[PDB]
Amino acid sequence: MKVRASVKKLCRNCKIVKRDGVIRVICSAEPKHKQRQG
Amino acid sequence: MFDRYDAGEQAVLVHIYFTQDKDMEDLQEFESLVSSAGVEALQVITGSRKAPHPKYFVGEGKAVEIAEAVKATGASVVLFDHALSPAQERNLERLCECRVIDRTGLILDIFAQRARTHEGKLQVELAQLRHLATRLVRGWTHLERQKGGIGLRGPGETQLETDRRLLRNRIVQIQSRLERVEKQREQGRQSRIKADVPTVSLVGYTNAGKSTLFNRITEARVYAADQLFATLDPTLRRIDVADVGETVLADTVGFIRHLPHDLVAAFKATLQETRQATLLLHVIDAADVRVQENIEAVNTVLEEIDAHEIPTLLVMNKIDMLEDFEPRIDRDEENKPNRVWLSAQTGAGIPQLFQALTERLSGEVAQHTLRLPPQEGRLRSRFYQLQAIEKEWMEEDGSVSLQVRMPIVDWRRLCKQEPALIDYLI
Amino acid sequence: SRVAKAPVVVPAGVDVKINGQVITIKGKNGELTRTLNDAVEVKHADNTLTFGPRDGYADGWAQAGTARALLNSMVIGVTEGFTKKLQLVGVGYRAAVKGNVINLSLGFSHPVDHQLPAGITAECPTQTEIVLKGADKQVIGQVAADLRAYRRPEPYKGKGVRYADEVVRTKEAKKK
Amino acid sequence: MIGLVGKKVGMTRIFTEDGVSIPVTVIEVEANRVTQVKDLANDGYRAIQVTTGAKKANRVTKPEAGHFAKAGVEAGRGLWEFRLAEGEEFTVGQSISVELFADVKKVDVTGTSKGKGFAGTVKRWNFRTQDATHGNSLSHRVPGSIGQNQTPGKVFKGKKMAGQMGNERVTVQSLDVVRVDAERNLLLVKGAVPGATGSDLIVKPAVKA
Amino acid sequence: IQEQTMLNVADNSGARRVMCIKVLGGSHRRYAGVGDIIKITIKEAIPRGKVKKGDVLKAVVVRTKKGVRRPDGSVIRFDGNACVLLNNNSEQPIGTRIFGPVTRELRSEKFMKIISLAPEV
RNA sequence: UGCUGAAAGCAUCUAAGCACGAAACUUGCCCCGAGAUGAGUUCUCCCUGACCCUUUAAGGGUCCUGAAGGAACGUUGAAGA
RNA sequence: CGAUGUCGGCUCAUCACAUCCUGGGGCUGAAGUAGGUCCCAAGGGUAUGGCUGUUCGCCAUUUAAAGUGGUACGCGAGCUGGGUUUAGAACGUCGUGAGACAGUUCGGUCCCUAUCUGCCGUGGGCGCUGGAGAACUGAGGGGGGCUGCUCCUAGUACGAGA
RNA sequence: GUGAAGAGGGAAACAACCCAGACCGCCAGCUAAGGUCCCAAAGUCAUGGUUAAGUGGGAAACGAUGUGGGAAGGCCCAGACAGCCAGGAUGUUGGCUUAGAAGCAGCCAUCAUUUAAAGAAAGCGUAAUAGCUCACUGGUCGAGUCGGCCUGCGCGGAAGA
Ligand SMILES: Nc1nc2c(ncn2[C@@H]2O[C@H](COP(=O)(O)OP(=O)(O)NP(=O)(O)O)[C@@H](O)[C@H]2O)c(=O)[nH]1
Ligand SMILES: [Mg+2]
Repeated sequence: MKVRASVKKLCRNCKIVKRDGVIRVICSAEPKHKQRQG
Repeated sequence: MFDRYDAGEQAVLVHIYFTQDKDMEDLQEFESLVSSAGVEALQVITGSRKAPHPKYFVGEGKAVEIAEAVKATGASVVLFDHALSPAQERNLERLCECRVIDRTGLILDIFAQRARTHEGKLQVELAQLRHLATRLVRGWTHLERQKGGIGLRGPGETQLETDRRLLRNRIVQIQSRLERVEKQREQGRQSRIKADVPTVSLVGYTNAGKSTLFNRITEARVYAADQLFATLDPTLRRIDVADVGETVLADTVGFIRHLPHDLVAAFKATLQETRQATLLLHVIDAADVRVQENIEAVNTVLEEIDAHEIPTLLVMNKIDMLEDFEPRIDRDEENKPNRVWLSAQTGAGIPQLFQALTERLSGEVAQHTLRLPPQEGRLRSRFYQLQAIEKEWMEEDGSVSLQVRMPIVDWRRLCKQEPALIDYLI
Repeated sequence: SRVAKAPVVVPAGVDVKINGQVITIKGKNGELTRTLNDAVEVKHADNTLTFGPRDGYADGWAQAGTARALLNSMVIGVTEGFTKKLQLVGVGYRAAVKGNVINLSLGFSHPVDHQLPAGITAECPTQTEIVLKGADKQVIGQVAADLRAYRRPEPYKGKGVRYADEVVRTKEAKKK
Repeated sequence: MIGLVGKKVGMTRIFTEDGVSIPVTVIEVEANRVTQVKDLANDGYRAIQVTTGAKKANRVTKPEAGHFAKAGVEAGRGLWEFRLAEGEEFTVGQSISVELFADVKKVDVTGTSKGKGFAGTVKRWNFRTQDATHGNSLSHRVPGSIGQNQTPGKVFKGKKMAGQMGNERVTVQSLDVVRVDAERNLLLVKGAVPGATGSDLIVKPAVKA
Repeated sequence: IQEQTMLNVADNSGARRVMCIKVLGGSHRRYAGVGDIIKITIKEAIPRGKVKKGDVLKAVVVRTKKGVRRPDGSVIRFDGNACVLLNNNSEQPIGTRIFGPVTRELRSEKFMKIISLAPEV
């Protein structure tokens, strides 16, 4: 994963989510897509 | 101070092969330096038969001549082949007006005009840095004259010694950034841990056709032209081999006589691939009389960069011009540090290159003639899956005979995973 | 919103019992109240389980629909149980039951044991498998994975407890 | 559990059959008696006061003796405390002693350590010597660099300097019991006890075990 | 022991006296050495064993001027400081033969090869 | 990293509400510590005399009492400038 | 500029966290071995020698680690005086010269008994509502915090092997 | 334009900002900028709207089912949207490739059929062959549903001695 200040997405299964204040987002294509703290 | 000196200007050129003992650059290869530099060539001033001087490198009179030649023909710069110590440039400047540059700063200038990858950027500007750090040292004089000559209260350490430390800090800084880099490409090299790691590397002068052979062997896009620095940046692409299938390739930059010291020191990152490389493929030109020398040129740097212990494979490329021979195997011995008969732009010589190679890297050719009864779809499977059946011949009642030749690690991953009661492979 | 206003309907065997915000839920074997209700004025009638936001809350149908989903889960709980097939696989591994403690074997020197909080029990059709059975739909699966937690199965051969069937990542890079 | 007030009477060298030579401090454990009990009604903490040793029976004062009136009088050289509520014990004095530990393993031990009076640095702590050659004018053994120039223009309160040392309470936490001895009220402990000869030591069991 | 400090080679293999240079183990152990291995520079030599001038090597203490505690108030003291040369890699005694008796206190590991090949404790 | 779980019928580690979670956090050890001007606890022990005038939260004065306890000095200390 | 003593070392620490290890996690081109990054983390801890005035840098051998940087480039009313900048003299070199040079070498004086502050100990006065004498509780404060290496688990899970 | 050479009040402390040019007294009054829960002078003033962060009370390119506001546009009671019931087709495993390729080693063609429906194909799988899911639709269920645009006010970016 990363903390890329820009987030976007990396598959079609990717989906933005809120958790806590933090803007998480995940896929399942590969986990590595896990953007967050954008 | 990452600053660049321009290439592409009018120049009084001065050169002297005519020194008598070290010799070097008939001129023409230096002219090529000039050429790919894009220098606005003007005239070729040349001196005579001298040992090098504490003076103005060359002789007094000729020096005066080049000075005047500048002042009249209006050269933008006194290019001056063959290296000098900074004061030499200094006294030379007193007799001129313009920037002077030795062979070195030329080569750096062109080098930097060629930089495109960020890696190349750092190692370049590094070489630029280390080089210029020396030359700056006399230049205090003006700066001193304006300074007043006494009144250094506060500092004990003298100025410019200060500046010396500055550039030291630059240096360490640069390499510092270089660190994570070599680590990077090294992380790429962790893949070189997999046991199945053929790893060739090519070598020669620039215009050793390196780009070309690499082209045809790879079916890949690597441009090639008369100019020096016809390649920059290492370049990976995989290739076939009869006995390890996969086979990583990475082109190196082409060489010259007397390539700069600190260049290499910055350049160890780029060549860090060469070191590990399991085999030094070495193309050589076939048109130049320069032949021997170039080998002697190449050997030079090979020495300083280790791994000249590596087995090598010469390719007398550029057989086209010569019609040297039909392309052939050329066992120097059973050992094969072989000469190979090529003209890369035609590249007609390849199959012998690969075949000879096929001899040169292995360690298990006990082949087996495998067989099964209707239970072989899985065999054909594995064989296409990994490397090769040598031969597929089906036969009665689904009993089917085959021949296969693999390196042993295969033999045991196979003997393990499969029941291998088929037991022709061990 | 959707289900949030969908009535729950109380099954005849089951006995719902409103008491303040919470609702005791005696049943076929379950009998509790996971629910607690900050806002929504959920209420019994014939079987009628009222919802819809009460005052002002914004959490309105959120919390409410949540409440339905809960009790509706809950009553189904007081009917019966839930999470199962909490499998483990790979060589040398095994598991067992006793009392409420559960054996597990994962290459560790110390034997793997944890004891269930009640409302759920288990069984061993094989050491390979632990079947679970709990009155209330949350805690059972939660703790089930919490049982998995000791060893999230390893990608390169799937060793490690695997919660339910659950196809997982399966890469084969940097091997031999 | 509880400790007792005994005292130092000379370090020695006891032997086994291996005779490895366990260094062995010896604390005498005289019989105690309970000066008073406290409870969670009068006082904040369920507790037992005690004493041991003896005065000259004129050395005592009545306000002291009046406390000694109650729960009888062993006389003593002072009082000592034991907070407790897991445990339980008599208003009347103990006669108990070494037996309490006859089982136990690690006594705690705590003492005052011989006073060294005012003392130099490199002894209140461990400052290095500054050099005494090659110069070092006027300062062969000196307090180092305190402060740090401008900055908050003040000096902190860590980093001591010349000052008091010794004559001070200090535990040693864990200490093994070599051997309880009902014999002569002896009590045998390994290593050594801070506290000068002829002065008392508390000796409660292990705590940091 | 310690820094510098002359040492008598114990083994036959060594060529006379040598000097200590680093004390292996620790963040930086001070006054150390009695069985602990330590780095060495040969300074004084003749052809003899496979030892040579100018080399750096691992080694062991076997005899010691400050000597050794032994569990009964014992302090076995010696005269001079015997030492045994060792690969910096293979470790291993380099020596066919010890001279001079040494304590039981050095034993186990290869050192039983030493002391078994070394008369008198 | 989770469970359950809706707002958004599916989702969902979160909105609700539970499960985790570290040399860090607060305890847990030692030392200090009612000037903690919030000046606290328990235990012991002691003094329980008369008269006079002024303003009386007040005494002032006489007279008679001196207690436990404090010391002051001296003997000295592994206590100490 | 009616004077704020300047480089390096030497006693001495102090913080930041933009992490040197150890601590907790995400992914991996994470077989395991290990790394690489990223996140979280400031508790503690984090190389002696050679060479040079050196800081550095280089080198030899270590350790888990040899982290960054701030702090009148922390620290000369604490020292050090090797470099820094005087007068002595010399060399090369520029000057017709006296003279200079950041070109190098030789030699070459460190002052202050502490009022204030804050610092470390350790005191006496008065306080706490008749008076003492010993025992207290914990309102707050500080010290305290590293870790290698060995066998057992087990030649096991890993891997063709190693 | 003030200061210098101008005192007051306010922006916590403030020459150079906003307000205002002190002839001196007065325990009188009203206002200025600026303020009004406490230090602390006066509204816990009225009503309307937003903010969920302590923004306010340090900041960007930039990221996003934050929430207020808006215009318009698409779908639909012939019932969509979400989930749910089932189908997923014959040519034809397209020709080429090749051990094998065929919806998924490729390659280029990729149609014709049937039907509400189904692509020679969106993803998985196989050595390959054959499973597995949507695209497609019937049914189901019963009101809304899917977006882009504009826009106030907020989050993420955002570390110091
Ligand atoms: N006749 C002939 N010309 C050739 C041969 N090989 C290359 N050339 C030509 O000579 C030039 C070589 O270019 P290049 O391959 O870049 O040389 P290089 O050695 O690769 N230089 P660099 O490594 O810097 O790229 C091109 O014009 C190439 O076509 C050859 O075998 N014969
Ligand atoms: Mg090339």
